[PDB]
Amino acid sequence: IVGGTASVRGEWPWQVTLHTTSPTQRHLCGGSIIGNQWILTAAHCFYGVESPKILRVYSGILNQSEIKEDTSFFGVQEIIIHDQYKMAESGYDIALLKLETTVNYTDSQRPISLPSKGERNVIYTDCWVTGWGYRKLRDKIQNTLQKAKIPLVTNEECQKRYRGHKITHKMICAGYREGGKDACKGDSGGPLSCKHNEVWHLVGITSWGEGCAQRERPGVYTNVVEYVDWILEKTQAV
Repeated sequence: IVGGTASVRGEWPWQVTLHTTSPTQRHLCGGSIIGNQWILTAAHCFYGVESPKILRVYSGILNQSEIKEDTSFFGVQEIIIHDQYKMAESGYDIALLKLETTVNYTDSQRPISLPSKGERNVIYTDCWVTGWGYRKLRDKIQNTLQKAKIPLVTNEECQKRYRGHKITHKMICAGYREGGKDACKGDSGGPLSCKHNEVWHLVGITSWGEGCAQRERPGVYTNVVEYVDWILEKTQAV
């Protein structure tokens, strides 16, 4: 996160850090708890991941320093990538992780509500992006979970800023015209969380952008409300 500040412990209790153990253990991406066995994240995070066996999900974390060899984690049973996904910039950048065990909810770890098809009309004015990603374009993963408050921009405006791309209705953009606050490398897969009528909703998933926090280059996020039917289909037992 560029231009953000340190989070308060437990203020984003749906945020997880997804690690890979290959070749040695490191943070791979962010994600969000949406159900007792389910994390919602970005499909592009799984490039070159050939098995869920190398993944570890940690919940209730503020500082990466909390994660040691003796720290409990959730194994991943299954990676479900949207079948239309090809790459982040073409959309469909959404994946589910089915956990091996269920999360016991607590003040430190609990699910975020999905957006309602009914709140598509709502003007979300209280939106935050969070993660352990870079604080500049070439940097490193941060110890403390960062947060930044960022305004949504209309799809028409976002399209004007990305002339070589198609910004579709399945994407949502957020940023300041002057830049300075944005997600960056390592924040991918984490939430864009918006507070409306005293309830937090998972509005976006951090997906892509040109650089980080540049002038006239808003961040691009998966528009989660366009995938609530997909999420329901994929999380039902069969």
